[PDB]
Amino acid sequence: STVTKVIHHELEVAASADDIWTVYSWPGLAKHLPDLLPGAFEKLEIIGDGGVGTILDMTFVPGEFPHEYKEKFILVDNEHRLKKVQMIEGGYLDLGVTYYMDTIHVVPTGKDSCVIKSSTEYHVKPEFVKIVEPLITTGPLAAMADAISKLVLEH
Ligand SMILES: COc1ccc(CCNCCc2ccc(O)c(O)c2)cc1
Repeated sequence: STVTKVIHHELEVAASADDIWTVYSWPGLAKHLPDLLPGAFEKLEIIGDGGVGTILDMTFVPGEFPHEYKEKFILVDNEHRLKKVQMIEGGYLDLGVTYYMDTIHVVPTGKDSCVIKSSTEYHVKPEFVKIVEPLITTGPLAAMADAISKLVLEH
């Protein structure tokens, strides 16, 4: 057995869903993640063209937990503006977690408005629930949402 946990974040953004989705689905996004989020990375290696199936090997500078993990783009759905990115090696998988999936859904609210609905689902062995609970937060998805919003809006 494992236990399933799901955590959620929303950001309202004063830009269209189309504009926001342009950035989340840009095939160059992975390779530019260090520009988008400066000072995070020690190393970033990308296998793939940025579309579905791309693997990102991410190593973070000392003092960051986790230190390294591999991520894979599982879904990049233009019709529903839905992105799924799986932690496939390392990271929380070395802390009793057997499944880790980030979902990002860009939902239109108005002509020039949308909500970025980010969530994390993980499956954890029961004896590890207490250990991973404070470590797995929406922090990284909220950081990405904040930075994408700012990149679209700010002049
Ligand atoms: C420094 O920036 C980071 C951004 C996000 C994370 C969490 C893992 N990423 C989950 C969603 C995601 C990851 C990579 C992508 O290229 C992407 O488009 C979407 C880590 C670091």
